[PDB]
Amino acid sequence: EKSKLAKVEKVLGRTGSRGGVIQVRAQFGRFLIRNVKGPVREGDILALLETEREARRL
Amino acid sequence: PKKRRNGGRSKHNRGHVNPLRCSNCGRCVPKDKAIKRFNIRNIVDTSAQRDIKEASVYSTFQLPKLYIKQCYCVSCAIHSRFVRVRSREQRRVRK
Amino acid sequence: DIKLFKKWSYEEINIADLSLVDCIAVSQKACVYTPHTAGRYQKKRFRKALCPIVERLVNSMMMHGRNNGKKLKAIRIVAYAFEIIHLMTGENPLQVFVNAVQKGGPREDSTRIGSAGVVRRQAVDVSPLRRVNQAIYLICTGARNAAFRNIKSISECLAEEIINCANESSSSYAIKKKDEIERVAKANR
RNA sequence: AAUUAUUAAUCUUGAACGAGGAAUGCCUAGUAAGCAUGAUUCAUCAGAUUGUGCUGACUACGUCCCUGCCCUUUGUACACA
Ligand SMILES: [Mg+2]
Ligand SMILES: [Mg+2]
Ligand SMILES: [Mg+2]
Repeated sequence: EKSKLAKVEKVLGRTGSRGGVIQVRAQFGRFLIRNVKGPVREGDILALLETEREARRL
Repeated sequence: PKKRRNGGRSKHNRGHVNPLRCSNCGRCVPKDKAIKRFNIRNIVDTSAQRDIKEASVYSTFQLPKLYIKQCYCVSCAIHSRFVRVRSREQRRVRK
Repeated sequence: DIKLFKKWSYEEINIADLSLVDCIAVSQKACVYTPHTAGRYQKKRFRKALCPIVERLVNSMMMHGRNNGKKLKAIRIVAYAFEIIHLMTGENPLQVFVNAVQKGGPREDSTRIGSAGVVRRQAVDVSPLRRVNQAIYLICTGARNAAFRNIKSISECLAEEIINCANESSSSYAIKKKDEIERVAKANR
C-alpha cells in the first residue's frame, strides 16, 4: 500500500534463464541488493512495497 | 588397458577392507574407495540468523554448527558433481 | 503561450509521484500544438521517454490490424475525448490524463528465477518506464474492448476509461488488471 | 471455333460465417501491418510471381531455457558411420 523510494546507484548484471532480470544496488540511507524487471539505469527510482528483503548473489 | 595405476583406490599391503554405505543411495562401497566429504554448516541462513539474534536472551548468543561427514559411491557422487571427468594428464594431479 | 490543441496549457501541471517525473514529458521540447511529430524515438534505448505523453497515447490508439498506420483518425479520436473529459468534472484534461497514467501500472510482478536448479515464481520490482508503458497499453485496450459491437463511440469509451482510471474506481480495465497482478505478486513471494 | 458456361456489362437470387480446438509461421525502423500500382506470361484471361511507391505502430537493446549449428575434454564393440 505505502511505497518506499530507493535510488539505484549501480547495475550489477542479468539473471534468469532467458536473461530478463536485472540486479541492482539501491539506497534509501541503507544499501540493498534488489532484483528488477524492465529497462533500468543508474539514477532511476524504485517503489518498494517490501523493505526487509534481499536477492541472492549472481 | 589399465587406465589407473592404483586401480581406483588406495590399498596396499592388505587383503580385505570393510565396506560402508552411500549416504545418498545406500550402495555398499569399500571404505578405501568411497569419496569422503566433511561439512561445517550453519543451522539457518544469515537473515534468519540475525532474526534469532534480537529474539534472544543473554545479549551475546552464537548459533551452533552441524557436523556431518558424508560418504558417496562413484555413480552417486559424480551425478551430483562433487567429482567430474578430466583429461589423461590432469587425472594424475592430486591436491 | 503554446497550448495543446490550442486550448489547454499544461504550464501548471504537476506529477507528485517523484518516481515517474523523469519518464513522462511535459516540458521544453515536448510542449506542442498537435501530437504529430515524425521523430526518431526508437533508435536508442531510453529515447522513448522524450516523446510527448499524448503522442504515446495516440501511438497506442491505432491497433488490431484493421487500423495500422491511421494516425490522423487516432488524433481526432483523442481530441474529441479530451473535449468530453473537460465538459464533465471541469478540469484540465491533460492533468486528468497524467493522473490516470500515474495509477494504471503495477509496482511489482512475478517471474521464474533459477536460483539453484529448483525454481519459484518470485516477486520482482517494476521500473518506471515499464509502469508508464503498461499504463498506456492497458488504458488503450480497455477503451478498445469497450467500444466493440457497442452503441457508444470510441472517444466516449476512452473518456470514461481515463476518468475512471484517475479515480481508482474498480470499474476500469487497467485498475483491475493491475490489482490482480499485484495480488499474485504478493502471493508468490 | 466460346457447349464443360474465355473475359466484360445490367437487373434478379441472397448460403456458411459473431474472432476461430490441439498445433504452428514471419518479423527490430521508413521495418511489421494496411493501401494501391508498372512489368512477365498475353489473340482473349491474375485471386500468381517480380519490382515500385503511399499511410505508418507496439516491444528488446538481451540470453542459453526449447530448436539448430560449431569448438574442447571424455567413452565407444560405430566407419554404408
Ligand atoms: Mg580379495
Ligand atoms: Mg504461374
Ligand atoms: Mg541451447
